[PDB]
Amino acid sequence: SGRLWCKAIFAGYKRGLRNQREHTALLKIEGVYARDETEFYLGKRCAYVYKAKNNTVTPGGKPNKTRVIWGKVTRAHGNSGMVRAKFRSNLPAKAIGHRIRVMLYPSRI
Amino acid sequence: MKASGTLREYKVVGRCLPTPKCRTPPLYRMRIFAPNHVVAKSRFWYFVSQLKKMKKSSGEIVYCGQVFEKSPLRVKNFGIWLRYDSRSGTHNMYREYRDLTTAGAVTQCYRDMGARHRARAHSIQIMKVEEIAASKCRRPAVKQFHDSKIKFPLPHRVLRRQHKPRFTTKRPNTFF
Amino acid sequence: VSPKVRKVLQLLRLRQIFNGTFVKLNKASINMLRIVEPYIAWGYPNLKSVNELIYKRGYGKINKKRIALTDNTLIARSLGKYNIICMEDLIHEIYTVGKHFKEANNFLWPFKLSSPRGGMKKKTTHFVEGGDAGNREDQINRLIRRMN
Amino acid sequence: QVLVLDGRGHLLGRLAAIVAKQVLLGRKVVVVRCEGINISGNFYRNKLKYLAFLRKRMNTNPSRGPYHFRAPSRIFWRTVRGMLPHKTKRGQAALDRLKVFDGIPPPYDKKKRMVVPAALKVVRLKPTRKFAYLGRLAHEVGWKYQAVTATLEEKRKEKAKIHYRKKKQLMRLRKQAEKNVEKKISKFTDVLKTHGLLV
Amino acid sequence: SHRKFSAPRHGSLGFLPRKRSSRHRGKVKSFPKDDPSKPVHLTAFLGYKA
Amino acid sequence: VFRRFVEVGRVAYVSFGPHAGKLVAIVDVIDQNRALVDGPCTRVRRQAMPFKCMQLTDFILKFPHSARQKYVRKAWEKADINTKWAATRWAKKIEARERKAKMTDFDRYKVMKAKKMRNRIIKNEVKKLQRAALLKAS
Amino acid sequence: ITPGTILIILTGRHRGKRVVFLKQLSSGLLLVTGPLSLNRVPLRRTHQKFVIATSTKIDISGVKIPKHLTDAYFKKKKLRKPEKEKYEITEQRKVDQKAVDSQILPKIKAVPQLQGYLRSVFALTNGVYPHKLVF
RNA sequence: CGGAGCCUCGGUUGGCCUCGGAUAGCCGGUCCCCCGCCGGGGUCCGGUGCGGAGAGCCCUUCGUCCCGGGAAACGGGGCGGCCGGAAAGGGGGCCGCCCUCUCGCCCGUCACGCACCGCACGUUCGUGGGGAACCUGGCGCUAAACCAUUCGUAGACGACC
RNA sequence: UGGAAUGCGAGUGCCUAGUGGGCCACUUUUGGUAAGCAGAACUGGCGCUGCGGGAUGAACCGAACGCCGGGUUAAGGCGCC
Ligand SMILES: [Mg+2]
Ligand SMILES: [Mg+2]
Ligand SMILES: [Mg+2]
Ligand SMILES: [Mg+2]
Ligand SMILES: [Mg+2]
Ligand SMILES: [Mg+2]
Ligand SMILES: [Mg+2]
Ligand SMILES: [Mg+2]
Ligand SMILES: [Mg+2]
Ligand SMILES: [Mg+2]
Ligand SMILES: [Mg+2]
Repeated sequence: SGRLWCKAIFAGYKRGLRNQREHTALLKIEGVYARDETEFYLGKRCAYVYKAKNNTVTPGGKPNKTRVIWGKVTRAHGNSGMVRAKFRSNLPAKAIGHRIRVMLYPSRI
Repeated sequence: MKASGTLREYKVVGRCLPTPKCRTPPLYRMRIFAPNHVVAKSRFWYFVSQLKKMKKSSGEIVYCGQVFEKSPLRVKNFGIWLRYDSRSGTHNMYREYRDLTTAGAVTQCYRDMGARHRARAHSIQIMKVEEIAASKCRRPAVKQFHDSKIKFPLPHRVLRRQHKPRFTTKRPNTFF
Repeated sequence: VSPKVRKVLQLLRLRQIFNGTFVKLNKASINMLRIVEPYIAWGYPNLKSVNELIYKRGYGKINKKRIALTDNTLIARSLGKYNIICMEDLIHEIYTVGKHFKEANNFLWPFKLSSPRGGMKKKTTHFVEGGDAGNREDQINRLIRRMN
Repeated sequence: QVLVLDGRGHLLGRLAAIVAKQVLLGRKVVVVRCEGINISGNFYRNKLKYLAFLRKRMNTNPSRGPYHFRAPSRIFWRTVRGMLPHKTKRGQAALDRLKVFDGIPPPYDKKKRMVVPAALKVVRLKPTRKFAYLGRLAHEVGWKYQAVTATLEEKRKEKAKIHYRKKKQLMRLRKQAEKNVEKKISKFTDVLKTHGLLV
Repeated sequence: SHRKFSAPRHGSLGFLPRKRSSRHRGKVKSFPKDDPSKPVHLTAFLGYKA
Repeated sequence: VFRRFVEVGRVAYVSFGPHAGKLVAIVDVIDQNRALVDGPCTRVRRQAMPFKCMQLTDFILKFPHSARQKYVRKAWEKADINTKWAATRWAKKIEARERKAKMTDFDRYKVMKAKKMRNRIIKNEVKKLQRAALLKAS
Repeated sequence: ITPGTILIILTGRHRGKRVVFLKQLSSGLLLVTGPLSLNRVPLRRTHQKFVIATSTKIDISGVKIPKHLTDAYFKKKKLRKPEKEKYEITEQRKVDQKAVDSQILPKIKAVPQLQGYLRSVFALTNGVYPHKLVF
């Protein structure tokens, strides 16, 4: 067993300077620091994974405190490897600067 | 005119529109250094207007075409005669450049005239461009490359890949 | 917009930003284009531009409505009396400025183009100044590809 | 986990900008030898800049700020604080992810220090330009522990030299060992050379 | 406007705040700088104002 | 202190640009920033090249400044620069890099096994050598 | 993804296990085998979008896969609960596992160290980024 | 100091245990020569687009079984002591032990394990932090602070002596 | 051969509120040393109007507004905030 996802940081939301578009998240991925290295990740699944107080069901498992908001990478962002991600619900602002998981599927290689 | 990108040399031929008095007006030609042809034709009408009782309405462009460099793979010294307006007058200058294409030497002129004199390209009128032999050059910066046994190192080679890696364990080396 | 420019832009039917129209050139129309020079980018379109414009963004003005030209019958019913009965006849009348350019062209609704993909240089100055306004001759085609 | 940086030979502002962004993205950063930091411009004009800063004080109660920290670590810390949204919870949390030190106290003395080539003076300054030392600057605006930091930094370097000599001793043995077992590891060495891990 | 006639301010701002001391027994804020060449000796003492 | 010089015939390694990874010879110097380089035997047309993208090697061909491509190729063959380059430690390190960059997932697994065993044999020997030197002191 | 290609499974209980591709079924799902004796993955269906195809291949050109191994063969059989109900490996499945494995396995062992590769599991580690490495 | 659990808080999903530094110069050997309390200088030899490379290194995990081949044998795992650490101090190495294994590593032979019938929150750090309790063994401890009273070196009251 | 181009459906009648302090900018312009001063012409603005940029701002630059998703832009920008 071992890790099967790439380490990403929830950098912030899509924004100008004084307007915030919370439906899109800007993700920084480890080792991706050019716009041309982001092509592998486009369309990949993203998962903000966290813990809460009340137990919740787990697919293929028994209830625990883990929770996840799913999303996927939609496009690159800027010249330095950032990608825009969209989630089934807008990410909470408390998650900025914290881990976002980037999966290896849907695989295109 | 905005000296956008590398300029090109254009050969522009125009004339007065034929009239009953003169059924065949004489033809005039100009060497135009411009970004594209649409600009090239515009500057032609600006120059011939200054020299002749002519303008776009009472004349036509007979030929606009790019003049290609004849020896793009050979080093040459260029002499450029130009006049420009400063904040407080008009001046004539003679400048020299070392390049492979005459249009490259002219592009160097605009970037250089902007750097050393804050001259925007709308104030610069390139009068003449000639290829000059090494014996006839006047500028010490150009003449020092007329040396058959030229040699020199590259001291203090600055690191240009300064964010790959952004954080590193070893300090860079400037000697090579 | 100054009163004279505003009237000339309505006569060209460019009542909205990034609206497009064909104009057949002559002393009457070239002098109108000079008045609205700061407000327009224009040039000479090639055959491919006329094709892609009318195919992707071609809408007829039928009964004062904007109808997508999804069928040849739409052209034939309105312009058939001038023997324009298919998209190719409509493209031919526009491109060659046929005898019925006026009718075939006014039949087309002003083309609603998108913002130029890749940006502009400077909308506030002429093309020859490194901007966008005025006559850029055949360079209009590069703009049309990025907006069509 | 924690990005440890060496403050020696780095330009104050450039390092802070990179360090400020790292802690906003959630990374823990430790900067050591803040007295080794450099500032472009001659020393005197940099001293004047801080003496002007010292004049800024609430005329009616100087105890109410601004507070003029004299340690090179705190001067750098306040510089990084100037590149953060430090009046929001997000900015203060980022500011808590940075630790700043004069010299190299434990446990960072026995850990590898990274540099930031984009903030290195040798990379960013023409060699003819003058520059200032944050340590000399700080010492001359009221910092009181320049001599002690140097005295303790002199003891650490003597210990580091002993450690290095031991590392060189162990590498000399390693190269000798690779020669003694050259026959027993030949097959495994071709695998590495085949795939570039050994040139 | 400027005050008509000059005069020194009353009191020294270097002794602020003018508050009750936190310590009843006077604290030695600075001992003499040690000189390693002198013989071992003490540098302070306590007495009572008779 | 300087050992390598921008001079006519100097062979440089192109590090970045359209021709990155190739060898060219300095045919002439245009100005402080550009040279006229030629790569007849390495598939580079005669052209202007900034000194920034170059890296001087130790080879120096002999031909007159601005000599046309026939004689630049001629000198390249005489000095056999292509084999001399590939025999340098500089060239070998480039090859070692791209072998490792193109390693397959299975190849990565085989290296881990070979590395794992080689690292154990060496470490065991180093322990014995450490013990050996201890007795000499004792 | 060509027959005999080694795929890395990304999801399910078998995630990270390297398996052997056999063929694509009529529904577009892939047929793979562990083989069961190397990584404990049986004749199993998997989705192509949820695997990473490596560059390592074996020639199973001469392997005869049974024609009754179809989508309907692998489709789950519903189990009714009124306690639970447990899936039971049918005897036909075990027979089919040996039929296919007995041919593929010798071909695996021809390639040196390949069997050990199929026993190992894929994982991402420090400094290893998927976009950089060839599979 | 040496058991089950129950609440609650979160984040995380291998480790790098270190010369000093120069940058118009560096790094490693060589000690054969000169100095010093094994280290410094010189000479000599090697590397220098750093390969004694952070563009790096270390670790690498499916488990077990049978029997072979390489590698170990100076070996792995497990209770007593001595050097060593203070800027914000080491669950490192080493000497003994009575023990405990020839399995750990690499390549093979031989089969097995819920093979849960395509699918998410998997995979550590984790005997994590904090809180109540319940045990269950051993070795240990039996204080102060504030009020009240008194003082007047203090004092609007508090405070202070 | 509805006799230039272009565009556009027009004509017409009753009843009618509020307003009748304005102010700002390019150009032109009177008085004044000048004024964020007083007085004019033209157009456009603010007033009545949000929105992106000019850190901040009635008027500047861009652009005008039903409630949304995706894409692209303007004027402006891209060390960090
Ligand atoms: Mg784009
Ligand atoms: Mg304007
Ligand atoms: Mg003080
Ligand atoms: Mg006075
Ligand atoms: Mg967890
Ligand atoms: Mg006024
Ligand atoms: Mg009002
Ligand atoms: Mg209005
Ligand atoms: Mg408005
Ligand atoms: Mg401003
Ligand atoms: Mg939008």
